[PDB]
Amino acid sequence: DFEEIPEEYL
Amino acid sequence: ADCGLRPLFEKKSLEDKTERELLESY
Amino acid sequence: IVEGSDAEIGMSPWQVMLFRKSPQELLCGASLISDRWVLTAAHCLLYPPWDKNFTENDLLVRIGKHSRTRYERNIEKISMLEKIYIHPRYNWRENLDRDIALMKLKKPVAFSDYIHPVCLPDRETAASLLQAGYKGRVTGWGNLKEGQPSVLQVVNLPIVERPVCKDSTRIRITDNMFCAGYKPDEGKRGDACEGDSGGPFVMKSPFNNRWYQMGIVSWGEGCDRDGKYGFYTHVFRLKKWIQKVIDQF
Ligand SMILES: Nc1ccc2cc3ccc(N)cc3nc2c1
Repeated sequence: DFEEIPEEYL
Repeated sequence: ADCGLRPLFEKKSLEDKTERELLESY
Repeated sequence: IVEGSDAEIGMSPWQVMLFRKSPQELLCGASLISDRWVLTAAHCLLYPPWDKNFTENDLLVRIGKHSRTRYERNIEKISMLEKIYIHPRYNWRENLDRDIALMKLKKPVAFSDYIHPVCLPDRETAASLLQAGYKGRVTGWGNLKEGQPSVLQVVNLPIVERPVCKDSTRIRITDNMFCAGYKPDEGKRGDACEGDSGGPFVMKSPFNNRWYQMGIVSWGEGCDRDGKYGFYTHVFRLKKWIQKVIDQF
């Protein structure tokens, strides 16, 4: 449900 | 040191929509 | 938040979102107390009865947010955690006594119009403000009913006398908690709800006009149920512990 966040944060 | 003073409110001397409710309860 | 309203932009710049990495979900609220430290409820991270035991690598801290679900591109800041500290005497077995935890960020966030720390109370601020009838403010992206908001919600609630807090529940209340909310007769409603835990209960000092965090959303029995109240971790009573850990490293 949440918008995808930038991959550098994961 | 700068804690608790909101850039968009206290710092510009603007009040939010319901903070008076809090102050009036004191 | 039940029976609250949409927060204004920049209204609660210390509001932090605890975000699970996989699956992507809102875990809890939290607050920014310095450029490196975040304050939340211990039960947001550690709660054995439900096999909840999150470590630093399981979580992300999102600061400066307004929209619950949207990635607010040049507004919010997402931080990784370096270390989580849970109160050594947090009582998850019985009543969530000393429900508090500190999280150290991997690196400092820069303050902005949307990101700014809240003050921790000193002895006298706590003494002057923590009084029955005085209203504090609770914010969060939690459920609207016992469904989910699109934007940060806010509700102002009165602190309730200790006797009525203890008489509304079978749970043993300690000095490290206070409860807040409207009584059934008062007509007004409002309460925290699922997803709001760990968030700040703040009050604005009439003496120096600063916002202080007096409590942490801890627990409740249902949400906005008549004759029931929200319980909050008493931040000042645990400030000695807070200072100790930030001093240690
Ligand atoms: N005042 C509050 C504070 C925290 C809360 C946490 C909750 C978790 C699950 C659930 N079903 C209801 C909850 N209600 C709360 C009410």
